[PDB]
Amino acid sequence: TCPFYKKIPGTGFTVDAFQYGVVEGCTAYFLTHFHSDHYAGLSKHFTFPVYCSEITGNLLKNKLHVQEQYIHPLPLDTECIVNGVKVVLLDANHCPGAVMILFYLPNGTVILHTGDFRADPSMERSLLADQKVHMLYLDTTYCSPEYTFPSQQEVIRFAINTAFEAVTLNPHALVVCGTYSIGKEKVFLAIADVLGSKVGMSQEKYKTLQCLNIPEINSLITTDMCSSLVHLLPMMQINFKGLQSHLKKCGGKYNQILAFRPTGWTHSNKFTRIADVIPQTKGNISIYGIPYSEHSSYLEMKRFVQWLKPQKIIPTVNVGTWKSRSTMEKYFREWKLEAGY
Ligand code: NI
Repeated sequence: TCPFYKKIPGTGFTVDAFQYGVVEGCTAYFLTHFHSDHYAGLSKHFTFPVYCSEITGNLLKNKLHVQEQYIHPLPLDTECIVNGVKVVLLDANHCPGAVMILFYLPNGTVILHTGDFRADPSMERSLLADQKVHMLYLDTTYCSPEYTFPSQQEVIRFAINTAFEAVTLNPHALVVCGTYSIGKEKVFLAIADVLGSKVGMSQEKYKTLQCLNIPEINSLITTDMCSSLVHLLPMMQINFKGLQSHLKKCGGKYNQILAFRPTGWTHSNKFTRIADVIPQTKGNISIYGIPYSEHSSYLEMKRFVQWLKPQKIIPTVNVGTWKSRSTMEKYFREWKLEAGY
C-alpha cells in the first residue's frame, strides 16, 4: 500500500506515488522529477492531475505519452494555488527539472518535501529563508558520515583535463560516457566542449535531451555518430566486452577508448582524493569511475538541516530496514543537540 512518507497530511496530496493504483482520497499527484523509481506507474492511460515542473512535464508528454490535459506544469519560485492550498516549487540541484515542494497547510503548518536533492548553501537564500518549516520530508540517500565526495566542479575539471590530454596525445582515441537516466549531463557536455566535438547518441537519448530546455542544445548534441568523437552509450555497455564490441563498430576510425562511468559513491572515496583516481585498463581500453553525485554528501545534508531547524524529519530513502531507520534517527538527534533547536 502507499507508504505514509508519500502522503502530505491535511491535504489530498501525494508525492512520487504512481505505482499503487488509485490512492484513496488523493486529489492531486505531484511528481518531483523524471527518474523511474519516482514516476513508476505513469503512462498514456493516467487520468488524474499531475503537478510538476515544465521540464518534467515535457518528458511526461514526449517520453511516456501522458495526455496533455492531465499535465499541470508550474513555474519555479512562484506562489501557486492547487486545490485550495498554497504551494511553491524550488530547484532541487538534482537532475534537470527536479524540484523540492513547499506546502502551506490551511492550519498554518509548513512542510518541505525535498524530493531527491543535493543540498547547497544557495538554498539558504531561496523562498525558504522567509518562513519557518515545521516538517521536512528528507532525501537521506547518503545519510552516514562515510559518504564524502568532491564538488561537482572538481570532478568536471578532472574529467575535462583527462580527456583533453588523452585525445591530444592520440587524435585517434574515442571518448565514451555512460548513462541510464537523465542527470549528469555536465560530464559529457564539458568533455565534448573541450574537444570541439558534439556528443553523439541514439535517437531515443537525443529525444530525451531535447526536452530539457538546455540553452544552445542544438549546437552541442547529434545523432550522427560518425561526425562525433564523444559517444554516449547505455551504462550497461561500459565494460571491456561492451567497449571492444563498440570499437569494432566504428570501422577503424579509432584505435583507443577512454571511457567514463559517473557513479554515485564508491568506497575508494574513504581513502583516495580526486587528483589520485586511476582507471581500469585492458589493452587499448581504459575506464574511469568518477564520483559525480546528484545527492547531498553527509556534511551537505547536515548543514542544510541544521540551517532549516525543522520540528520533525521524515526520511524518504533507506527506510526499509530497522537498522537504517535507527541509525538515521541517531544522526538527526545529534544534529539537533549540537545546533540547539
Ligand atoms: Ni533521482
